[PDB]
Amino acid sequence: DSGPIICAGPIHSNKSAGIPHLLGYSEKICQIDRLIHVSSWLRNHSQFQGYVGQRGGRSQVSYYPAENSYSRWSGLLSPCDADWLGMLVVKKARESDMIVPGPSYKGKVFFERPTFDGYVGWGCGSGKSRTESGELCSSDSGTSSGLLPSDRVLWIGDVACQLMTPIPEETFLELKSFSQSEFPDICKIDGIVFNQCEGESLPQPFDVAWMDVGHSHKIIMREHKTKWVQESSSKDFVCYKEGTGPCSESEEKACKTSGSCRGDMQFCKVAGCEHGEETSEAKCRCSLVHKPGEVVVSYGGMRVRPKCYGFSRMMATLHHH
Amino acid sequence: DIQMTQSPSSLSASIGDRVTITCRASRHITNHLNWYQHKPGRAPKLLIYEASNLQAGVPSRFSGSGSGTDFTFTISSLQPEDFATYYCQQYDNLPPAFGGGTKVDIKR
Amino acid sequence: QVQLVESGGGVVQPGRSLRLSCAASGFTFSGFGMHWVRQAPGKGLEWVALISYDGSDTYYSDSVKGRFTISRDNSKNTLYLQLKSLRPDDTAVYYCVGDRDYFGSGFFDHWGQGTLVTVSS
Ligand SMILES: *[C@@H]1O[C@H](CO)[C@@H](O[C@@H]2O[C@H](CO)[C@@H](O[C@@H]3O[C@H](CO)[C@@H](O)[C@H](O)[C@@H]3O)[C@H](O)[C@H]2NC(C)=O)[C@H](O)[C@H]1NC(C)=O
Ligand SMILES: *[C@@H]1O[C@H](CO)[C@@H](O[C@@H]2O[C@H](CO)[C@@H](O)[C@H](O)[C@H]2NC(C)=O)[C@H](O)[C@H]1NC(C)=O
Repeated sequence: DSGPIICAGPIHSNKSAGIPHLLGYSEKICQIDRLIHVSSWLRNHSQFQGYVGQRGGRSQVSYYPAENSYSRWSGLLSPCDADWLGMLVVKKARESDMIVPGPSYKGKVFFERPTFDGYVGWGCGSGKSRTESGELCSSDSGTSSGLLPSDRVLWIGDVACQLMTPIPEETFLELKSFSQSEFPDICKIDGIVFNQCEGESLPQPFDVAWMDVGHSHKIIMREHKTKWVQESSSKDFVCYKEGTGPCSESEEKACKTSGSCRGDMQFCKVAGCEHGEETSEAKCRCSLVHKPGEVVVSYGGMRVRPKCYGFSRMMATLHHH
Repeated sequence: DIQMTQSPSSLSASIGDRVTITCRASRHITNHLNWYQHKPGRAPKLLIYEASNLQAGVPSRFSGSGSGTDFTFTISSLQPEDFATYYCQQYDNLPPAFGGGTKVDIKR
Repeated sequence: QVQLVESGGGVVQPGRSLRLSCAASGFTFSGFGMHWVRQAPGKGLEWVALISYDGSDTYYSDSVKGRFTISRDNSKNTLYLQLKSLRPDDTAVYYCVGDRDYFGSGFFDHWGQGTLVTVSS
């Protein structure tokens, strides 16, 4: 089932322990592997004591739809994973943010949903968890230890985030109009005006493919195609010590910019390696992360490298004929 | 699966001395190790978790260190109550394992 | 505040079945994994079994696997260990143990006083 990128699932020994601010793209990935980022989100926003993801890690998180394709690739980054790396922000839920029906919000402490204008998260505090509907957090004595399993987390939709190639606004307007033409029925998506209607049905579930292009709102699609290109970058690689764990920034920088470390074939054909010296010792090894590559989508005659792309459930209001 | 080995089996030391028990794990368990004090009649008591952390309310003379396979449990200044048997326990693999132990006697 | 009151020990003969119970007070029992640790006469400690907060995850040592069954009623705040096919090796003092996380990961924080089980004919 998926598997960790670098670091196995955590076994946390104290719920009051702190969440350190590590600086390397490997230490960050390791914290992602162990759901340290989602636990931090809980501590800040929902005033929550402890860690979520004990012994499970990111790989044991629950998805909706549960048959989640991207999950099978450990390298593909969920909206929370991009949050921990700075690529985007998952906002704290407000009253207006509509909780979509269909997922199994029961016992969940955290769940995350891509919205039409961004990414939103709902949390529960200490000793509480979500009721069947997801509208309320209520006392849950099975959440009392503060060292909670990974299935308490719910990531909605088959989403995968990456480094975009920025697009000019003229391209965004082209792509925004084409989506409007393709979904003329829709009035609002997640409260954001999409078409001009003057008569709107009540909010309704909406399953749609979308893409984050780095502008105000996502662009939803019906007819699109995808292609998983392999484009080498530094973030294609994580560097690790086989027993110490993730390496430090200065070490990993020395690996990726100085050809001083070791690693698998693709890394050596990017940065540089060496062998025939290691007697017993220990030196950082760098390996390729497990993903098909960077995703490129074709839509409206144009071809874009998005920040995030996936098929999730948003809330849309339709026309009243 | 994982078979912990402690050394020495026994150790005699007088009050005020430094007592250094060592524990060894057949495989790498990172820092997933605990140390326990057991005295005759009374139940075991948990001193160190994560191989270096002090349990709440335990004197600062007790310590712990190590990571990987070789670990260490040290009493900086022995006290008369500190005479008991001590155990190390791994929790990296789901079957938890106690080492053999180490009895602490008093030099006379 | 956090106590564990064991009960059920006694004199049973080889091939008989005893039942042990561990009443937990002072903490939210349903949110913590529990253990059972035993110590035979003249020997060291030996972990026996563990149960998760839900009861959904159980784990046992090799020496007892298939004979001893660990269970918990989280509406009465008592932990159980069901002994079967008992043997002289099982002659020991049986301690129940409270852990720190949802599962019984192996942090033997708060113990009970213990109960003696003796197997001979
Ligand atoms: C929840 O709040 C914690 C803080 O209590 C957040 O962690 C903090 O994140 C900021 C932003 O990345 C860190 O600031 C950074 O400082 C370094 C130098 O130390 C600087 O180079 C960076 O540019 C940035 O300014 C801060 O250090 C860090 N603190 C800790 C203790 O982790 C955390 O990100 C919040 N949760 C989520 C999900 O974002
Ligand atoms: C869990 O972690 C907390 C924080 O590290 C521990 O509490 C601190 O422990 C030290 C040493 O006992 C004290 O000096 C501090 O005053 C404590 N801080 C607070 C805010 O309580 C706590 O003891 C740990 N718990 C366990 C089970 O070991």
